Amino acid sequence: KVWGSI
Amino acid sequence: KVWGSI
Amino acid sequence: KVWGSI
Amino acid sequence: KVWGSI
Amino acid sequence: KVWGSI
Amino acid sequence: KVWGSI
Amino acid sequence: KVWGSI
Amino acid sequence: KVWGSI
Repeated sequence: KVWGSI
Repeated sequence: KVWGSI
Repeated sequence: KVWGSI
Repeated sequence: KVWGSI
Repeated sequence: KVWGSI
Repeated sequence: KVWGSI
Repeated sequence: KVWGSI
Repeated sequence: KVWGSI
């Protein structure tokens, strides 16, 4: 699982 | 920007 | 910026 | 598990 | 589950 | 901004 | 679980 | 800002 918010 | 892979 | 990998 | 917020 | 609000 | 992952 | 608020 | 991880 990988996620990002920028 | 948001994204995810699972 | 926030991100995580698990 | 790794994560970061900056 | 992942969530966010901006 | 608020975020979370579970 | 990880959470944050900015 | 507040953050946590459990």
